[PDB]
Amino acid sequence: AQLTMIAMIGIAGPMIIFLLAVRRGNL
Amino acid sequence: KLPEAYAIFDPLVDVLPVIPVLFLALAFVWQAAVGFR
Amino acid sequence: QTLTYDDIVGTGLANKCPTLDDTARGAYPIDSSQTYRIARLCLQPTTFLVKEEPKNKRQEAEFVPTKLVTRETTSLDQIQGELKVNSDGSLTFVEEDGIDFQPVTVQMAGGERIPLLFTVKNLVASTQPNVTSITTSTDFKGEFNVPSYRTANFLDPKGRGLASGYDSAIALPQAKEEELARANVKRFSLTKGQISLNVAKVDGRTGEIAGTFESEQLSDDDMGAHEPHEVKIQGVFYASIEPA
Amino acid sequence: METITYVFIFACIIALFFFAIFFREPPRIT
Amino acid sequence: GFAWWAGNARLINLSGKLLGAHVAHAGLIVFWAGAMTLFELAHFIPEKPMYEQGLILIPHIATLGWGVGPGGEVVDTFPFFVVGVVHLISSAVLGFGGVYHAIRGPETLEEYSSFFGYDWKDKNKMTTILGFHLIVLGIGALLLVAKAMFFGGLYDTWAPGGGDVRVITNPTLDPRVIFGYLLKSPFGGEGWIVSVNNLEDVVGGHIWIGLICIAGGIWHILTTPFGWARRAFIWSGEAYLSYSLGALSMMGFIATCFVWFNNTVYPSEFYGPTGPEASQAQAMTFLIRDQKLGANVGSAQGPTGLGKYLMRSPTGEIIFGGETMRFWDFRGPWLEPLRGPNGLDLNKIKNDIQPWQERRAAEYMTHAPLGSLNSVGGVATEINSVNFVSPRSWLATSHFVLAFFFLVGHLWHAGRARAAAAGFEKGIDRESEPVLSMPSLD
Amino acid sequence: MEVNQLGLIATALFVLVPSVFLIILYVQTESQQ
Amino acid sequence: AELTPEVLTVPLNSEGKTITLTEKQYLEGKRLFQYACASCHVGGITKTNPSLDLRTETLALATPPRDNIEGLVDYMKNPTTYDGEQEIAEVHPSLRSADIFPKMRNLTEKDLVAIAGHILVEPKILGDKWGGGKVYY
Amino acid sequence: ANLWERFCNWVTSTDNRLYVGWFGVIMIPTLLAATICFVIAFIAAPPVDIDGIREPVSGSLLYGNNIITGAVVPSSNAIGLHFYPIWEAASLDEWLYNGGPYQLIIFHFLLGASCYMGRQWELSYRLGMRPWICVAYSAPLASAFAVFLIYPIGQGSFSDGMPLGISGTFNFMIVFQAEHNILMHPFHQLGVAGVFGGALFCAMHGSLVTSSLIRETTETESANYGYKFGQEEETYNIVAAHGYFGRLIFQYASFNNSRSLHFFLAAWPVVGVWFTALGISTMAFNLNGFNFNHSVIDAKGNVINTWADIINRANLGMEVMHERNAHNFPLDLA
Amino acid sequence: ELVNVVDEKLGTAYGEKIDLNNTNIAAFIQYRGLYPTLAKLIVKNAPYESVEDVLNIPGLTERQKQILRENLEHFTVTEVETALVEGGDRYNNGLYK
Ligand code: CLA
Ligand code: CLA
Ligand code: CLA
Ligand code: CLA
Ligand code: HEC
Ligand SMILES: CC1=C(/C=C/C(C)=C/C=C/C(C)=C/C=C/C=C(C)/C=C/C=C(C)/C=C/C2=C(C)CCCC2(C)C)C(C)(C)CCC1
Ligand SMILES: CC1=C(/C=C/C(C)=C/C=C/C(C)=C/C=C/C=C(C)/C=C/C=C(C)/C=C/C2=C(C)CCCC2(C)C)C(C)(C)CCC1
Ligand SMILES: CC1=C(/C=C/C(C)=C/C=C/C(C)=C/C=C/C=C(C)/C=C/C=C(C)/C=C/C2=C(C)CCCC2(C)C)C(C)(C)CCC1
Ligand code: OEX
Ligand SMILES: [Cl-]
Ligand SMILES: [Cl-]
Repeated sequence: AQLTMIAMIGIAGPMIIFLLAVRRGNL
Repeated sequence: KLPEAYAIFDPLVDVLPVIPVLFLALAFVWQAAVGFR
Repeated sequence: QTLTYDDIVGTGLANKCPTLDDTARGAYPIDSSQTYRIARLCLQPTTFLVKEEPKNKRQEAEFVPTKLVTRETTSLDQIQGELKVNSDGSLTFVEEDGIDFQPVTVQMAGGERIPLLFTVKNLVASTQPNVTSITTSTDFKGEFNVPSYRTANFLDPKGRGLASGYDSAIALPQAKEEELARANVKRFSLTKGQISLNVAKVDGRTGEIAGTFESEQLSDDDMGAHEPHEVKIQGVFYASIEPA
Repeated sequence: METITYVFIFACIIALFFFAIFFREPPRIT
Repeated sequence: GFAWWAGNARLINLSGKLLGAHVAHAGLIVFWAGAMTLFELAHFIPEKPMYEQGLILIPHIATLGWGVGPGGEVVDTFPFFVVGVVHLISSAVLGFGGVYHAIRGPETLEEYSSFFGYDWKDKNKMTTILGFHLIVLGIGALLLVAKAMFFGGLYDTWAPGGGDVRVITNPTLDPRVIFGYLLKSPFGGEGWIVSVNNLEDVVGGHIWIGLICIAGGIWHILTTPFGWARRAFIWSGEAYLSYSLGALSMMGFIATCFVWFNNTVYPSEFYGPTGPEASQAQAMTFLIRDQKLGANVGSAQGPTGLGKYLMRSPTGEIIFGGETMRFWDFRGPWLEPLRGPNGLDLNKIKNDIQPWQERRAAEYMTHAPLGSLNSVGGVATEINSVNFVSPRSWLATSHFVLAFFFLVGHLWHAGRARAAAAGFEKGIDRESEPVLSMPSLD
Repeated sequence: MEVNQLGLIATALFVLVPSVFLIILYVQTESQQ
Repeated sequence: AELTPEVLTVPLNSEGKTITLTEKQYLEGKRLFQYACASCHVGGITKTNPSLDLRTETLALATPPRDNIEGLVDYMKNPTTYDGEQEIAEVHPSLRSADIFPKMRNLTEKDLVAIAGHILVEPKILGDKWGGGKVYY
Repeated sequence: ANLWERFCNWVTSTDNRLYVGWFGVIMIPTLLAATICFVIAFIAAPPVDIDGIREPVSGSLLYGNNIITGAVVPSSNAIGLHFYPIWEAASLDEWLYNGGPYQLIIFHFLLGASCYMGRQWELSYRLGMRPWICVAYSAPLASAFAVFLIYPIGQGSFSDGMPLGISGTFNFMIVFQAEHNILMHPFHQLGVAGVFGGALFCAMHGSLVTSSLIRETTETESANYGYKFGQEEETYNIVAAHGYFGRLIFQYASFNNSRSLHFFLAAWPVVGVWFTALGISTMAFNLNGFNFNHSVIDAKGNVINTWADIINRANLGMEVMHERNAHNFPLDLA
Repeated sequence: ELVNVVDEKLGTAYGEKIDLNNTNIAAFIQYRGLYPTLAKLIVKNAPYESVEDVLNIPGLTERQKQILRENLEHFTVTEVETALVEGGDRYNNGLYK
C-alpha cells in the first residue's frame, strides 16, 4: 500500500529522535 | 512505467519524492524534543 | 542575389516593393494569341495627401500633406490577376486576389487623425489601344472598390453596430432619439476609387515592370457617422508578368 | 473650465508639498 | 547569540559542521532528482505526449538525446530509469558524508588540516575555493559539449523531418555570434540570450564558458583580490552568501523567461507549446480551416479594417492577425516553411500547407499553456473535463517565485552583512547615537 | 464637454471655505507666540 | 434523478435497433473521451472547428449518419467530412491514423463502443449544455 | 580635498535635507523624467491605439477626460514587448499614437522606484541603523513590477499592463478576473488577508497605544502635547495595554514584548503583499485561480451549480465583452 | 431613410431560408450532404438570379445535383448585401459558439 510504505518511512524520522532522547544522546 | 523486474516497488516510488519534505518536518520534531534551544 | 527572412526582419524592407535597376528600359512584347497574368503586383505608397475644407464660396480646397502615424504597414503586395488582350489592342488587368488593402491613419495639421482603407480591391485597370508592347511610356488607368473601413460586426465604444450591437444609446434611456439617428444607425459605404500606374522601367528578359502610381479614394466615414475626406496617394509599384 | 480646475488643484497640492518639506515646523529635541 | 529560528547562523564559524550541512543538503537535491525521475517514469505512458503528463525531469533528459527518436517519439525508457537510479543511489553517499561531518566529524576543520580549513576573512583562501569550483563548473559545461559532439548528440527540434537526435559537428566558435547574444536587447524580437535558436550556438557557448570558467578558476587560485576589490566588498561569510543569493535570483528570472519563450532547448514536442506558439497556432488553424472552405485569406478584411487572417507588423512583415499580432516574433519548426523574405508567404500559404502542419497547429492550439491551479486546462471560464497544466507554466511560475524570494534573501543578508561588518546589526548604541551628533536638518 | 456649470462654484467653495478656516486659525496661533 | 437504463439506451444503427449501456460502460466511455477526445471536444463542441459539434441532431444530419453506435464507431476508425465526401484520417484521430495519433493505439473495439455510447447519452442528461458552448456553462 | 572625493562626500552627506546617495544619482533623473512625461501626458496626450486595432482610446483631460477617467494609455498591441523609445518613431506624432509615453514612464519609474528601495538601505547604513526597511518596501515594489512588467512579459504585450489611470486600473482588474479568476487564487486571498489584516492591526495598535497614554495634559489641550520629541521615557503604559487586550481575548493572545509586536506589525502585511505580488506574477504565466466549474453533479449527471458557477457566469460576461473588436478567433489565449 | 440594412434583410426570405447570395457558409450544415463540398461551391459561384441557377454550377456530379434538387426548397436568393458579403464574412462572420 502507498499509505503503508509512507508510514514506515514517516516513522523512521521521529524514531531516530526517540531512541536518542531515551538514551540521553547528543540532541 | 518502471521495468517489470522493479514493478514490485511502484507504491514505494509513488512516495519517494515526498521524502525531502520530511527532513524539514523532522527538524521541527528535533527542536520540540530539545525544547527550541 | 536575394535576401532571407532573417536578413529583412526589423529593417522595414518588408514594407518596400522590389525595385528595378535604372538600366531596365526595355520593352515586353505582347502576343495577342498567348494569355498573360500578373503574378505579383506590389504598391508601396510614399505620400498621403488630404483635401481640406475651405468654408467660403468658390475657393475650392487644396491637397495638403499629412504625417503617417501607423508605421510601415502600408504596402499592398502579392496581388495577382488576369492580364487580358482586348479586340482593340488594349490590355486590361483584372485583380483576382492578393493583400489588396491596408488600413492607414495619417494626421493633418491641427491634430486630426484621418483613417482610410488604402486599397485596390477589385481593381480593373486598362491601357491604351494598340499596345503590343509594354514600354517605359505605358500607362494603366483603372478604378477599384473601396469598402467600408470597418466591417459589419465592428462595435462602437457604446456597443452599437451594424451586424451586431445595440441599436440605441442605452446610456440615455429617455433621450430624444431623432438627434442620435446618424450615430445609432450604422451603414456600410462602398465607394469607387481611381488609379493611374505609369510604367517607367521594364526588364524585357524577366517580365518585370516598375513605375509610379497615383490613386484617389475616400477616407473612413465611421459607418456613416461623419463625412469622408478626399484622399490622394502617391507611390511606386512593381509587377511581374507571366505567360499564363 | 473643468480641465483648468483639475490642473489648478493638482498644482496647489504640489506647492503644498514644497512648503511642508522645506518650511515645516522643525522637530527640536525636548 | 542566535535563537532556534536563526539556528543555522550558529554554523558560520563552525567549518566542519557547516560542511556537513552543505553536503547533506546536496544529497537532498540529488535524492529529489533521483526520486522524481523514478516517479515520473513509474507514471509515464508513451502513447501520450509528455506535456499531457506532468513531466519536467524526463523532458530535460530527452532533450539531451536519451530515450527519444525522430519527432520526439519515446523509443527506450531505460536511460530514464538509469538517470534516476544513479542519482538516487548517489544521494545516500552524499547523505552519509553529510551527516558524518554535521554530527560526528571534527566540528571545525582548521585545526585538523590547513587545506580544508578556512576563515571567511582570508581573501586568498576564499578565492582559491572559488577557483576550484569554477574549474568544476567549466568541466560541467564541457560535459554538455562532449555529449553533443562525441556521445550521441542532442535533440534538435529544428532538424528537418520533424525533429531528431543529431550530433553537433560544427559548434559556433565565432565570438561575434556567441557574445553577440549577450549584447542583444532583452526586448521584443531580440530576447537577449533567450533567442538562441540552434544547437550549434548552444554548444559553442558552452565551449566558451567552459574555457572561460577554467581560465578564471585558474586565475583565482593564483591571485589575491586587488585593492579596489578589497575596498569595494564586505569580506564575511554572510556577505558571500548574499552575493550568491543575488546571482541565483538573477539566474532564476532568466530561467523563467527561458522556459516561457524558448522552444529550442525546451523543445515544444516535450514541454508543450509556448504561449506565443499556441496563439500563433490558433490563427494558423482557422486560416487553414477557412481557406479550405474557399476564403481568400490574404484579401479578407476583418472588422477593424485590419486583415482577419494576415496583416503587417510595424516593420512590414506579413504576420498573423487578430490579437496574436503581438506574437509575430515567434519562430517554430512547423511555421518557418511558410516564411518568405517578407514574412508569411501567401503563395506557400495557399499551396504548401502540409497535413502534419495542420495537425501540429491544432495540437498546439488545444494545449496552450493556460490552466487552473487544480489543473483544469484552458481559459479560466472553461468547464471541468481536461486535466492539464503546461510544464512551461509550472516551470515559469515556480522559478519566478524562487527568484523573487532569493532577491529578498539577497537584500536581507546584504543589508545585515553591511551592518554587522560596521557594528550596528544589533541596534543603536544609546550612548553613541550617530544622529544625536549630527547637526539638525533645519 | 457638457458638464454641470455649477460644478465649478461647487468646487471653488469646497476648496475655499474650509481652507480659509484653517488659514485663519493658524495665523492667529502664530501671533499668540 | 438517476442514470436509469432508459437514459442509457441509445440507437445501435440506422435500422432502429438499440442497445442499453451499463453504467460501467458509460463511465468508462466518459474517461476514454477525456483521454482521447476532450482536448478538442470538451462539452460536445469542437474547439478547432466550432461549426461542427457532437449534438445528436448534428450527427443525424451527417452523411453516413453518426447518431448511432455503428456510425460513431466507424467514424473513429475512418472519419469523413460531414457530407461523407472525403476521408480525414490524416488530421483527425482514428484507428486508421494511430501512427500519427498515438493515443488511439491502445483502444480496443469495446473502448470505441464506450466512447460512442457516452457521446450519445450525454445530451440526454445535459441537453442544451452538451455542444452549446460557453453560453450554457 | 580631491575634486572627486568632494563630490562623493556631498553625494553621501547625511547633512543634505533630502539624502541623495549613489542610488539617488539614478533615482532623481529617472523619477523626474517619468513624472514630467506623466503630468504632460495626463493633461494633453492624444488618443492611443492600445489594442493595435486602430481604435484609439482617449486618456487625457484635454481630449474629454476627467480625473477619474483619465489615463496614460498602454502602448499598442502591435508593438508587443518591443522597445519603443522616441528615436524609434518617424515622428513624435507617431510615437504618441502608438502609446510611447507609457513605455517611457513605466521604465523610468521602475528604475527610479528600484533605486528608491536601494536609497533606503543606503541611508540606513550612513545613519547607523538596521537595514531592513527596504525589505518592507520590496512588497509594494514587487507589486508594481507585477502589473507593469511581469504580467506584460508573460502575456506578450505592454498593452495588457495596468493603465496609469483610475478607471484604467479598474479595467485592468476586471479583465484580469475574467482571464485568470484571480478571486479564486489563494495568493490573492492571502493579499486580501495581508491588507485587511494590516488595516485591522493598524487600528488595533493605534487604539491600544492611544488607550494607554499616560496623563500628561489637561482636558483643554491635545494629549499629543504630552509627548516631546526625543524624550527617553515611553509615553504609554504597555503593561496597562497588555492587561486590557489579554482580558479582551485571553492573556497569551496579547503581546507584552514591544519588539515582537512591532515585528509582527511589519511581517503580516509585508508577507501577504509579497504573495499577492507573486499571484499577479504567476498568473502572468497562466497558472490561474481554482476552477470548480461543473464540479458538482447529481446521480444522473446534471450539473448542480455552486457559487463558483455563478462567478463563472460573471467572468463570462467580462470575457465576451472586453476588447470587443480585437478577437477574430474563438479563444483568447493571451 | 437611415435604416440598418441587416435588420431590414431579416424581414426577407433571408430571414427564413438559406440565401444563396448572402448567408454565411455554416448555415449549409443544417441539411444533409451540403457541407463542406457543395457549400464551398455555392458560395464561390454566387451571385445567382434564381435558386435554380445553382444546378448549372460547372462540375456537379449527378449525385450533387440530386442533393441540390432535394434541397432547392430550403434555398432562396435576394439582392447581394454588401454588409454581409464584404470582409470574407460569408466564410467567417466572427460567430463561433
Ligand atoms: C537542509 C536542512 C538543514 C540542515 C542540513 C541543517 C544542519 C544542521 N543544523 Mg540546522 N535547522 C534547519 C535545517 C537544517 N539544518 C531548520 C529548518 C531549522 C529550524 C527548525 C534548523 C535549526 C537549527 C538549530 C536550532 C541548530 C541547527 C544546527 C545544525 C547543525 C548541527 C545539528 C546537530 O547537532 O543536531 C543533532 C541532531 C540529532 C542528533 C538528531 C538526528 C539528526 C540526523 C542527522 C537525522 C538524519 C536522518 C537520515 C534519514 C539519516 C540517513 C543516514 C544515511 C545517509 C547513512 C547541522 C549542521 C545546530 C547548530 O548550529 O549547532 C551549532 C543548532 O543549534 N539547526
Ligand atoms: C565537498 C565535499 C566534501 C569535503 C570538502 C570533504 C572534506 C573532508 N572530509 Mg568528507 N566526505 C564527503 C564530502 C566532503 N568531504 C563525502 C561525500 C563523504 C562520504 C562519501 C565524506 C566522508 C568523510 C569521512 C568518513 C571522513 C572525511 C574526512 C574529511 C577531511 C579529510 C579529507 C581527506 O583526507 O581525504 C583526501 C581526499 C580523498 C581521499 C579523496 C579521494 C578522491 C575522491 C574520492 C574522488 C573525487 C570525487 C568526484 C570529484 C565527484 C564524485 C563522483 C560523482 C559525480 C559520481 C576533509 C575535511 C575525514 C575527517 O574529518 O577526519 C576525521 C574522515 O574521516 N570525509
Ligand atoms: C553561465 C552561462 C550559461 C548559460 C547562458 C547556459 C545556458 C543554457 N544551458 Mg548551460 N551550463 C553552464 C552555464 C550556462 N548555461 C555551466 C557552467 C554548466 C555546467 C554546470 C552547464 C551545463 C549545462 C547542461 C548539462 C545543460 C545546459 C543547458 C543549457 C540551456 C538550457 C538551460 C537554461 O535555460 O539555463 C539558462 C541559463 C542560466 C539561468 C544561466 C545564466 C547565467 C548568467 C547569464 C550570468 C550570471 C553571472 C553570475 C552572477 C556570476 C557573476 C560573477 C561576477 C564576478 C561578475 C541554456 C541554453 C541544457 C542544454 O543546453 O540542453 C541542450 C542542458 O541540458 N547547460
Ligand atoms: C562565480 C564566478 C565568479 C566570481 C564570483 C568572481 C569573483 C571575483 N572576481 Mg573573478 N572571474 C571569473 C568568475 C568569477 N569571479 C571568471 C570565470 C573569470 C575569467 C574571465 C574571472 C576573471 C576575473 C578577473 C580578471 C578579475 C576578477 C576579479 C574578481 C573579484 C572582483 C569581482 C568584481 O569586482 O566584480 C564586480 C564587477 C564589476 C565592478 C564590473 C563588471 C562589469 C560587467 C561586465 C557589467 C555587466 C552588467 C550587466 C547588468 C550584466 C549583463 C551581462 C552583460 C555582459 C551584457 C572577485 C573576487 C578581479 C580581482 O580582484 O582579481 C584578482 C579581477 O581583476 N575575476
Ligand atoms: C476522440 C477519439 C474523438 C472523437 C470520438 C471525435 N473526435 Fe473529433 N473533430 C475535430 C475536427 C476539426 C472535426 C471536424 C472534421 C471535419 O468535418 O472537417 C471533428 C469532428 C468530429 C466528429 C463529427 C461531428 C459531426 O457533427 O459530424 C466526431 C463524431 C468526432 N470528431 C469525434 C477535431 C478533433 C480533435 C482536435 C485535434 C481531436 C483530438 C478530436 N476531434 C477527437 C475526437
Ligand atoms: C530512498 C529509500 C530509502 C530512504 C529513506 C529515508 C531517507 C527516509 C527518511 C525519512 C525521514 C527523514 C522521515 C522523517 C519524517 C518526519 C516526520 C514524521 C515529521 C513530522 C512532524 C510533525 C508531525 C510536526 C509536528 C510539530 C512539532 C513536532 C513541533 C512544532 C509544531 C508541529 C505541530 C509542527 C529507504 C531506506 C527507505 C529504502 C528505500 C529507498
Ligand atoms: C544534518 C541534519 C539534518 C539533515 C539531514 C540530511 C538532509 C540528511 C541527508 C540524508 C540523505 C540525503 C539520505 C539519503 C538516503 C538515500 C538512500 C538510503 C537511498 C537508498 C536507495 C535504495 C535502497 C535504492 C533502491 C532501489 C533501486 C536500486 C532500484 C529502484 C528501486 C529502488 C528505489 C528500491 C536535519 C535537518 C534533519 C537535522 C539536523 C542535522
Ligand atoms: C553558454 C551559452 C551561451 C553563452 C554564454 C556566455 C558566453 C555567457 C556570458 C555571461 C557573462 C560574461 C556574464 C557577465 C555578468 C556579470 C555580472 C553579473 C556583473 C556583476 C556586477 C555587479 C554585481 C557589480 C556590483 C558592484 C558595483 C556595480 C559597484 C561596486 C560595488 C559592486 C561590486 C557591488 C550562449 C548565450 C551563446 C548560448 C547558450 C549557451
Ligand atoms: O489585450 Mn488586453 O486582453 Ca489579455 O486576452 Mn487577449 O489579450 Mn486582450 O484579449 Mn483578453
Ligand atoms: Cl476592455
Ligand atoms: Cl484573435
